[PDB]
Amino acid sequence: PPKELVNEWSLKIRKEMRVVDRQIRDIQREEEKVKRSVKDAAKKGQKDVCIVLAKEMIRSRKAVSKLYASKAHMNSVLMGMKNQLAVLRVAGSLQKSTEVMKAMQSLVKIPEIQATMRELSKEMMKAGIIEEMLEDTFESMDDQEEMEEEAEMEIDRIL
Amino acid sequence: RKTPEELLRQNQRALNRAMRELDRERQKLETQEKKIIADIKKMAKQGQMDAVRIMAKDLVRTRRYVRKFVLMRANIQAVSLKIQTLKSNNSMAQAMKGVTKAMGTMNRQLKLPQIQKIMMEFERQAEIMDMKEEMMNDAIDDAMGDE
Repeated sequence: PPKELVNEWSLKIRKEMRVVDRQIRDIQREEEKVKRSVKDAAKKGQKDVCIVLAKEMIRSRKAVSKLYASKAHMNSVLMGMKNQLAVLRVAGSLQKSTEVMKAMQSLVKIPEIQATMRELSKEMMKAGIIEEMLEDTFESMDDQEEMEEEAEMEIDRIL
Repeated sequence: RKTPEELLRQNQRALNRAMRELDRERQKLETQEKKIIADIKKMAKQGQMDAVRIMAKDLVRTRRYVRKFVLMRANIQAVSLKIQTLKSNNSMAQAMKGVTKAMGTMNRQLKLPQIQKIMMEFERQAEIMDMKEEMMNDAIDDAMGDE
């Protein structure tokens, strides 16, 4: 059973993502600690110390970026695991679908269907010859061109 | 043993449950995506140049995975539609067999020759009746004179 272990380790993935997130937020705490030192060094009349304070700040920013990249990598591998759980479930459902198709095709197959094909074709063929012959012989009895000509004449006096 | 009808009806809502899971593991990712959007929006205020690109990459990853989630969900739908039309095919087959049996046992009582005999007898009787009428009118109308 892969389902519970996938969930089991997903419970640890963001378990460590929260460790990473706290690691991050500590860095912005230190960045806020040092930004006001940059501010004060800017105001105290000599500006060239603020460059070294900025050296500190950009190092902290790089640390933040690296930690965020690590968290993103963790998220990506987690999503891959979830995707593959979905894929395995799809494969199992497809296997069951193949099984039910086997069960249904266990009933009828081509040869009985072909027997029905030819029996229906022959029966309808004889049927059509009987019906057409009957219609022709009943119409071999009374007029066609005349007996149609007054037909619309009968309709004309109705409307 | 289990009847084949039970297997198909079980597979129906089994595939439905698979769609259900796919729905859920989809739904979690839009929440994750909205969290990423909120984070990238709040973080872009202070700039910091680079980490925005990592978050955008993660956003694109989430979109690519919801793509596949929707794709497998659609695949399950096609499988369900096939297994559903399968029993319609079976029903067509059995009804066709029944109508063929009925029509065969029906036209087994009347064939080509005996109806042809009946029909020739009809034509002969119609000949006799029409000859009765035509000459009956003929001799007595021609017996009439001056008109």
